Amino acid sequence: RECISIHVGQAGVQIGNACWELYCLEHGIQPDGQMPSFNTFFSETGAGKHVPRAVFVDLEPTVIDEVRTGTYRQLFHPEQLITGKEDAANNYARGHYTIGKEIIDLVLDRIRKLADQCTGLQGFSVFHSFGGGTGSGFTSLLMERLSVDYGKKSKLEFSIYPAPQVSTAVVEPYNSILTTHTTLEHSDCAFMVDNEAIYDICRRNLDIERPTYTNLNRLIGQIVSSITASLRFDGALNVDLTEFQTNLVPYPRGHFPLATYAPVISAEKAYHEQLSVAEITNACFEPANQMVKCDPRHGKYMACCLLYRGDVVPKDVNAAIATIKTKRTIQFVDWCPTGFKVGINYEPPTVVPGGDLAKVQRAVCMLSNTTAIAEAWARLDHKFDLMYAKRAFVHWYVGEGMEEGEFSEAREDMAALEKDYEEVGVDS
Amino acid sequence: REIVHIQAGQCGNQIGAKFWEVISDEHGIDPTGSYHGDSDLQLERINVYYNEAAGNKYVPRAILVDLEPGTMDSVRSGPFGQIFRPDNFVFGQSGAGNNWAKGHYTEGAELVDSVLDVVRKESESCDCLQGFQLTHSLGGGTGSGMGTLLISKIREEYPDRIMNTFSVVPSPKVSDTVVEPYNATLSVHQLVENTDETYCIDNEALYDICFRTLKLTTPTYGDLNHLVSATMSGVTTCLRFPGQLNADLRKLAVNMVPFPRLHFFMPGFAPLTSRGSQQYRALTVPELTQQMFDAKNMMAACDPRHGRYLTVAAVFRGRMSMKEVDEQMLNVQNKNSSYFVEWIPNNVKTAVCDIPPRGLKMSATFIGNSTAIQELFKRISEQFTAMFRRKAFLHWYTGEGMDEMEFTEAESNMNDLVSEYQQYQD
Amino acid sequence: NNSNELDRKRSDAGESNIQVVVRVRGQAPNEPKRTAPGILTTSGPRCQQIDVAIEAPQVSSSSAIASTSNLVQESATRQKSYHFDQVFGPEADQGMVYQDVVGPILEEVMSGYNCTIFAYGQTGTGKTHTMEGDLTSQMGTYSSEAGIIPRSLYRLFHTLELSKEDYSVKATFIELYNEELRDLLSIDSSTSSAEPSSSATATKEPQHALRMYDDARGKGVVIQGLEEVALKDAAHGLSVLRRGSQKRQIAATNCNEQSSRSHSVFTMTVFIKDKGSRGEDVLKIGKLNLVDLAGSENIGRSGAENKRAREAGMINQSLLTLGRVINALVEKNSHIPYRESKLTRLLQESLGGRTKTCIIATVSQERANIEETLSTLDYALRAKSIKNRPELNTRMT
Ligand SMILES: CC(=O)O[C@H]1C(=O)[C@@]2(C)[C@H]([C@H](OC(=O)c3ccccc3)[C@]3(O)C[C@H](OC(=O)[C@H](O)[C@@H](NC(=O)c4ccccc4)c4ccccc4)C(C)=C1C3(C)C)[C@]1(OC(C)=O)CO[C@@H]1C[C@@H]2O
Ligand SMILES: Nc1nc2c(ncn2[C@@H]2O[C@H](COP(=O)(O)OP(=O)(O)OP(=O)(O)O)[C@@H](O)[C@H]2O)c(=O)[nH]1
Ligand SMILES: Nc1ncnc2c1ncn2[C@@H]1O[C@H](COP(=O)(O)OP(=O)(O)NP(=O)(O)O)[C@@H](O)[C@H]1O
Ligand SMILES: Nc1nc2c(ncn2[C@@H]2O[C@H](COP(=O)(O)OP(=O)(O)O)[C@@H](O)[C@H]2O)c(=O)[nH]1
Ligand SMILES: [Mg+2]
Ligand SMILES: [Mg+2]
Repeated sequence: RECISIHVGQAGVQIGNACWELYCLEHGIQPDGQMPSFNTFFSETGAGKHVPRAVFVDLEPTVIDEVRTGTYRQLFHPEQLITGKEDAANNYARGHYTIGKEIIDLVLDRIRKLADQCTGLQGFSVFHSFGGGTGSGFTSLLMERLSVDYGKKSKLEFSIYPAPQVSTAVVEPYNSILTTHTTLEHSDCAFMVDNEAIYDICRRNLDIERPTYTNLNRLIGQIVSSITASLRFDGALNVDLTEFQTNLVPYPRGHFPLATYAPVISAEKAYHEQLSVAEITNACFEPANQMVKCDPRHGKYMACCLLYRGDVVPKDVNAAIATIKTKRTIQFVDWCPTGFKVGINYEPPTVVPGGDLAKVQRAVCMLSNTTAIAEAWARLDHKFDLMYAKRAFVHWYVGEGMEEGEFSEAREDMAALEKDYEEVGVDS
Repeated sequence: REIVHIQAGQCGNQIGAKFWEVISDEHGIDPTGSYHGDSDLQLERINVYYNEAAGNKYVPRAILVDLEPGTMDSVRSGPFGQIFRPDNFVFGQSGAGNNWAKGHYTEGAELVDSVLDVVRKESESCDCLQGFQLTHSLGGGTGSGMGTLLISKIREEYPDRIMNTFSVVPSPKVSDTVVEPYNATLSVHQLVENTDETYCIDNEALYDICFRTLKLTTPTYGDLNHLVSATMSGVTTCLRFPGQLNADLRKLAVNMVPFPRLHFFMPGFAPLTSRGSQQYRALTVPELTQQMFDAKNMMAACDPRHGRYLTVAAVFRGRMSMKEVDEQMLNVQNKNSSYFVEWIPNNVKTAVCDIPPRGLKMSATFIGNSTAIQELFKRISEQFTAMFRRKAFLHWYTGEGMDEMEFTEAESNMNDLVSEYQQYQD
Repeated sequence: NNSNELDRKRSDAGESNIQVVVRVRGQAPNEPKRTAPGILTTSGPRCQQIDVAIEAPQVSSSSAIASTSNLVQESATRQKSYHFDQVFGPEADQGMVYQDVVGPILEEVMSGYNCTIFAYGQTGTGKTHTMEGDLTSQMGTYSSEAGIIPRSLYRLFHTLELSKEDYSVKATFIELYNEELRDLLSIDSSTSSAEPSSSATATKEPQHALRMYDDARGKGVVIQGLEEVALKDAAHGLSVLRRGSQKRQIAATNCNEQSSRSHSVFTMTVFIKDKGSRGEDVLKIGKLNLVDLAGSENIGRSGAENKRAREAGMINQSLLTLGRVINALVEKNSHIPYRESKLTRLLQESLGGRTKTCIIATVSQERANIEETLSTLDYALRAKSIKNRPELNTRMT
């Protein structure tokens, strides 16, 4: 009944710095391990000074030396503090094959140190990127090996997705095409998070034009604390991750949900507002709070899972269930009859010390499905197609053995995958 | 993880001499050998340039190559020369005549193994080799001759390391020699096929930059190079120091090089302003991106607005905010989309370091690649054709005896070199 | 009295462009042991036909909820029908590919036509076997039927002796190992494991003029310095070419241990002289640049080591820069960048140059190696529109 974290790449390591800070805030945990009364991400020492069940992967020495010399360094154990010699330097080819074969036998060894400790392991999550070569290559190697090692667990991926307008490196579409096709081959569930619409939340819900990668991920980190950390706790109708396998995803490969978070309240907006149930349920169906550049009106709704926080009465929700069914402009699918899975737990979300959001009595992490992402799938693909036409930036990965037959493979079957979102509302 | 430095030439030895003056200022460094910094990042990532033994000294990873005594004598006689140790100064007592056909060919050959062993003295003692930094000339012979012969050997020693060099483009405006279009054109024959990259810095713009855009009086070699020395140190900051978007030099080698022959680049410094203009200016993210578009702040004498940008690196220094950073970068992309290339959608690569250099609170480093950097080549190549018709002063090199089959081919190198920007220019 | 007699203009830049030959992997002591039992036969997906020279691979077409590669087929069809000039298979013998490709060219290059032969395909496929081959089971192998080297060397003492003219056999073997140039026809006394003297005078020797000599008389023609031609009066002296084949760098990989690691440019020069009936001596010089290539190693599939990594990548970089020539030739771009790879500077002579050449497509037969063949079918489909202009060679008085 436990769960593991994995931090791959410069993106995925920095995600957990706010996530585990919230997880220390889940139980009042100081940098020693002080907590009363819980084992999901936790092993326990003799002193009761609990340790995370996390995996640190850095081919640089750089990013972990921020962590294991800064704060919260005593909670992480040098069992977990697994760094490397040299980065792939945004190379999918070196992150997968060349530099990836160097530290992989140490990290898999730490799994047998820790997955042996798990009393009935539920699964794990993987934190990585789509653009960085550590977060793309090492993800492509490890997830295939974990399918060999644990083919009967949960393979979650909370994967940052690049904007088709705001990008930081050139080969970011050139990375994720080769990455995700082998990821669709193996992974259980993969998310997409775009900082494009997170900036839209920073300016229209947070109303602040000055973000850091902390506050761009504390928003993401507050989701994951509501995704899984509440599932050990008991509310009205508690859910676990096994109630999403054939349930959330009605097919073997449709496993790409869309996560929203409705109450995003700057601290002054506690008084031009009076929160209720039906307000934030309507706030879940804004195209301006999708957290990814997408518009659900042009797509459909195959599923909609309402995962709640705090003081929630279901009879009040049954109004808000029946509300948006009546207030729809959604073009609901033909194949799902009505299935809108209800998740109501007890705990309100927690206030980040030094954060931006306000103390709300209730919070929704809504997982939905659409073909609006199938457009936003193809938008980064059109960035990828023009580089292959000129055959630019091609000498870095052929020199580590990545063939052009992969690019007719990975792109065209990703383009074939985008055609399979269209196959939702065809036969009726 | 460690970066090796080589210096050559009457300029590049002094250009490098100004550079470690900056790096000593970077970390709180005594000339004698004691630590006087206070930042932990000065102390935590020592190993990128530095070497340690016993003796309470600062002992360099600096191998310095010359054939003149009095150049590096005056380096040693001046300050930041006693910051070296005399286990490094490998040189000869023979005038090269400022000739490419001697330092590459005859007189440098008497000094090859006395340098490459000292390379092996360092590279075998290095923990993790990552950088082979070279600083030299392309106008004289010690910089051009002795520079190219090392790259024929160190790449043979290390085929899988990073070969960067800071090669000074000659200026048609201000010079004293005559055979200046020989030291460049013949160095091109080796810098293309054996270096992973090189920069293209010309004094011809630098006389305009310090005088006009910085409001100074006389462009001095102590300050024309001081402008270069800050842009030298700005390259590998995210390698050295922590950043949100830590970009490797190999990442900089990946994303700025779509084709492995177009590895010619141009630096750019973002607060290029005078002294009195501080009280007439606030310093912002649009203020730093303002000089991305400026033609005069291009340190090579090239109009960026003539050609079109191939790739652009934005290397930032300071506590910034990304939505301000990314959108202002996006605003410039929306402003001058005609000055870019189409098949690269993300025309500008960002790179954010978390610490600005001291004295500044916001700083950045423009590193662009445009289709008008080829212009400085067409100055020297047509000169090189004019030197070939009369074969004027060929009686300094005919005794050396470098072939015409070399010299037709260095132009044939140059003809294929320039004209392929213009495939993808328009 | 008079009608119009309308006329049309011409283009003499050349229509004799290129030959594209597809001889693939096949008949071995080991390969039909495993391909035909268990998997479908000699062209399982591919459907070999030789007359129209068409071939069309597939995979199993099923309703995939994420549609895989090669699900482009229909109710009953063949797809990606890459027809070529002549496609050959396992039954193509050494004399058969001689009879169609090599032999009738070897009577056309006797008068001054020039050629360049190279192969292209996936690693471990038979690039070495097509070029080098092996001498057959004879008590005396009197230049027996083998790869394209000794069988043309059999023709070398045949048709230059059938001409009964003043000929001069000239052969120079140059390695291309990590884009360097190494002779193996040399004395190689520094190469072999020998003991230098106690007073060492030459422990290293840079001597060969290994630099390109651009003459710019025509365009594309390659000149190097200090080449060592081979003058043999019979086929017994061909064992020093076997010494070059012996000392050529090979690799022991998981994909293939018989795969050669490096590759070589081995030129031919049949310096044949005879006087014409006008009173004019005719320097008939044919050139047959017998260039073997190494394998496009899937380095993740072989699982190579660190010393094998920079070897396999630069082989892959050589084949990648080769493909950088192919798209530039067919789009007709102005400054085709030969100058990155020196092998492409060696391929200035026929890729965009003047004289003839051919391409060999030794590609794999396995079902897991079909999209690997597509990276070769990427450039084999592009291989046709390569502009050339052949010419003979003579001597003026
Ligand atoms: C009153 C005062 O202190 O003023 C500043 C200053 O205002 C200005 C004018 C400085 C000044 O620099 C110059 O005038 C200059 C001229 C030629 C070549 C190089 C510099 C300054 O010298 C430069 C210097 O800048 C730095 O210290 C940077 O960190 C810089 N460091 C050095 O160049 C340096 C070298 C040796 C010893 C001490 C400093 C740097 C920047 C990037 C990467 C590495 C280093 C400082 C504080 C100033 C003065 C003194 C006027 C400027 O330059 C730099 C490089 O910061 C010119 O454009 C900026 C704008 C600055 O505002
Ligand atoms: N939202 C968010 N995105 C990030 C963050 N850090 C990196 N990214 C994204 O990740 C991409 C690059 O991936 P990185 O994780 O930085 O690089 P990597 O995975 O370590 O692999 P390398 O490129 O070799 O360093 C960038 O384009 C960003 O879009 C972060 O802190 N927050
Ligand atoms: N068409 C064919 N006819 C006969 N034998 C073949 C044929 N194709 C493959 N073989 C056999 O398959 C073996 C394996 O091929 P091999 O030459 O070792 O690899 P490769 O493709 O040449 N690699 P490389 O040497 O790196 O270029 C050869 O030695 C032949 O014995
Ligand atoms: N910026 C700068 N350029 C210099 C300096 N000294 C020489 N140069 C330039 O260097 C070039 C000549 O090369 P040089 O290094 O002097 O000769 P070498 O020793 O034979 O390489 C010319 O373009 C000069 O303008 C100097 O101190 N500063
Ligand atoms: Mg990384
Ligand atoms: Mg073979």
